[PDB]
Amino acid sequence: ASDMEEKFREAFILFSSCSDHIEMYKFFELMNSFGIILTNDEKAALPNDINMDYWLNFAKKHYNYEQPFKHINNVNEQNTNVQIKIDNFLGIMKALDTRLTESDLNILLQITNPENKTTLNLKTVSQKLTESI
Amino acid sequence: VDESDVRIYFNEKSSGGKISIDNASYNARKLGLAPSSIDEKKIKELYGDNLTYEQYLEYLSICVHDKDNVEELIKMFAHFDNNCTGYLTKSQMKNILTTWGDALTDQEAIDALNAFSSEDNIDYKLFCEDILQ
Amino acid sequence: LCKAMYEKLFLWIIRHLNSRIEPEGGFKTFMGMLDIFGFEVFKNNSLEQLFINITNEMLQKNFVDIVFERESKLYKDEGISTAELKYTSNKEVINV
Amino acid sequence: GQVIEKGKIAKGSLIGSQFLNQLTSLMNLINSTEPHFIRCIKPNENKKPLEWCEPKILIQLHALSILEALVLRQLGYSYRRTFEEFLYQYKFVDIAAAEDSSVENQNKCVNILKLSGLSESMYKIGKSMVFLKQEGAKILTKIQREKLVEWENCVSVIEAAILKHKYKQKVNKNIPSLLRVQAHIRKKMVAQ
Amino acid sequence: SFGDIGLLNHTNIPCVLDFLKHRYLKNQIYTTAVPLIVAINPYKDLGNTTNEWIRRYRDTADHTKLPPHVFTCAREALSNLHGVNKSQTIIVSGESGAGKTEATKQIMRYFASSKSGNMDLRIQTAIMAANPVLEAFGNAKTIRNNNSSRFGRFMQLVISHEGGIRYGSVVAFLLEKSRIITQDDNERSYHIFYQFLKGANSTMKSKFGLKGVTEYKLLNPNSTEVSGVDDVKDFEEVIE
Ligand SMILES: Nc1ncnc2c1ncn2[C@@H]1O[C@H](COP(=O)(O)OP(=O)(O)O)[C@@H](O)[C@H]1O
Ligand code: VO4
Ligand SMILES: [Mg+2]
Repeated sequence: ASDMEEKFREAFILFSSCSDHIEMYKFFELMNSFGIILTNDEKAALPNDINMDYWLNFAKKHYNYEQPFKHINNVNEQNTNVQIKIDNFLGIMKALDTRLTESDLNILLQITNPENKTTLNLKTVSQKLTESI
Repeated sequence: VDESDVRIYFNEKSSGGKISIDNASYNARKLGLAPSSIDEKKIKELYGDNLTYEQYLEYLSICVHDKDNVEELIKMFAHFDNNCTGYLTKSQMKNILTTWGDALTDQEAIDALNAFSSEDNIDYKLFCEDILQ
Repeated sequence: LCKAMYEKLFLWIIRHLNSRIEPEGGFKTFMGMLDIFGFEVFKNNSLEQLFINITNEMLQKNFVDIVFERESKLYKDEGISTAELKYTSNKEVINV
Repeated sequence: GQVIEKGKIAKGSLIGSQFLNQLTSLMNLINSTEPHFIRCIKPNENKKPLEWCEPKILIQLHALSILEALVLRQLGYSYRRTFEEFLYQYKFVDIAAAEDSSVENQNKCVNILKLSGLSESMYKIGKSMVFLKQEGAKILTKIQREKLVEWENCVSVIEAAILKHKYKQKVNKNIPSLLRVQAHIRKKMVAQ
Repeated sequence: SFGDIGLLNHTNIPCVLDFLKHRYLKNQIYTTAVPLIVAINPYKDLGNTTNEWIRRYRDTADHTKLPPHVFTCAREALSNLHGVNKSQTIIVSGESGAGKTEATKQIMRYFASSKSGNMDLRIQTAIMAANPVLEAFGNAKTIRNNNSSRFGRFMQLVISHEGGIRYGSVVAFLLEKSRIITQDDNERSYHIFYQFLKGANSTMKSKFGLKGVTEYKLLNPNSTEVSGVDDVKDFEEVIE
């Protein structure tokens, strides 16, 4: 799995279920899975049929190698600095219309805060997730 | 198991009496045994890189894998058969075998796929059945 | 018999629709929409026309209440504006 | 589930009585929500485009209380809601002072409003509610709509980084079963 | 130059009539008077209702730059439904033929449009296909309006924060029972009766033994035709 090239591959296979062509919405899942974000202007600026080849080029063309999960840290220098209580933080999650179920969010908690602390901050979620890849 | 073949296959690829794990796999695959990286890493922690005939026999016993069958080996292929036909394309099958574990190379996988059947659409069950013989 | 067969059939299609489109465990935060029959005056008006014009007057009574009567009391109770809202209500015609 | 009734018609079976009670129930259902009004005007009876008939329109200007809705300018405040409904809508502006244990809800509002640059003129914090001027509410929703976007992608990034881990963990279980396919293929390559 | 009626210096009866006169005739029917919104019936499609406009109000950031419309309201209603998590209600008010039923459809079409294409539109399919059936079965031609609603329609809809209807509940009340049996002159019965006795296939014309639109006692034989209405083409759309 060495560098990113072989790690982007493993991902495409999964999100398409080893399909030559991936689903449009599943490609949006796939880009999110590497800390890549787009505007409606760039979102419309995407092909009809999406293959593996394009994805690899796209990943190189996008994915910030310095900070992969910058969009987690982008929530200014007060919210990222302050700790959010486990339950109150999940309130924000469910409110922002999350797709993750009870188990999925528990899985996430088991990855983010594995010491089972009374509270959790954002700069920590990103740091764990960069070591997750 | 053939006692005559074991002694013959050892002497054929031995160096200064001892044998390298790499030769011991080739010799196991000559008998009809399938040693994997898990079988290799177990024998390596014990007697280093080079092993004598006695240490070599205890290696061939791990290569046996009696619990092996079609239903046991298809588990990864079945995880990717969402259409529920019992069939995967040669393209689909090749990527599975290249990405994870004892990562076979593209042409190692491609040739092994054609050696089974000329057809693109391959039944993973009949395939395991064939390669296990 | 013809009246009841048509009305129950029209409402059976509504039930068949609601059987497939309704959420299990009801609604939590839903979006209401109200399309009624608007004020209609002909040369000859009957009970049909009476029930329609009643609906319109009802929708108005609740409009005037929410938009004016309630807002006037809200601003006053919060301690913002003691000022009165001047408006015409159907209070009398709705009661008759 | 229709009541098979025989003899004299009951008060609950009478069309008008059955109509008013259905209407009555519907109105309360609407009173419990936050209504929005669309006031449609029919300009002429001839059913013709670009044809203005001042009488017919004027009656409708009264009957929909369009001219009467003008006195609502006197109020001067566009946004008006309790501390709770406000603080849930505008928590993203600064979750920090938003979920403060020491600071009270009346004062949390003040902080997040002043955080968004607003001055004591654009708002007037009432008895149980927070009021904002049309000018004031524009500022707050502009800042909130930049921050909603910040967390909208922030969540969607976490969403998939776990959805990825889902497919990953469900694949790791099949991996030893696959290693055996890969060891039996090498075995077959030795024979040929 | 401006959308809100309350921005005039003199807000007297004629001054408001003229402000609305010049807006309607220059084909700008929607005029605010916050919280109220005035929609004058243009009687011709201005194209301001099409998908292009839906997408505008949907994906446009500043609400200030956008002109008054049924979609301005549809977005601000959905902005509170998810913003504060409070149930909201839309109310189309006006006389017979003011544009209530049509405006409902436009605001329904707005909620039908989703930003991200990853939704189960199977539920949203039946929801939208119900309306041309509800107008065939519940709406009839009158002297006031040719698509006059003889029934009261009420909906409850769970809409996504990006768009698209997840679930719904169409609750119809008070159907004009008399319209089925007797109809006045130049006034027509429920559209579906005329639609079925014009657009039915040769198989249903023999199995049910269907006769001409004039041959029925429950149907006004002289009012049978409606201007600009093809009950055959409407029936095709009704069946699907
Ligand atoms: N925005 C509009 N553009 C064009 N015609 C319209 C518009 N709104 C309404 N109409 C016309 O008015 C007629 C009646 O509208 P409708 O919504 O059914 O009113 P109501 O609920 O009062 O019966 C429609 O059939 C249509 O021809
Ligand atoms: O307003 V209506 O014409 O639907 O009665
Ligand atoms: Mg109508």
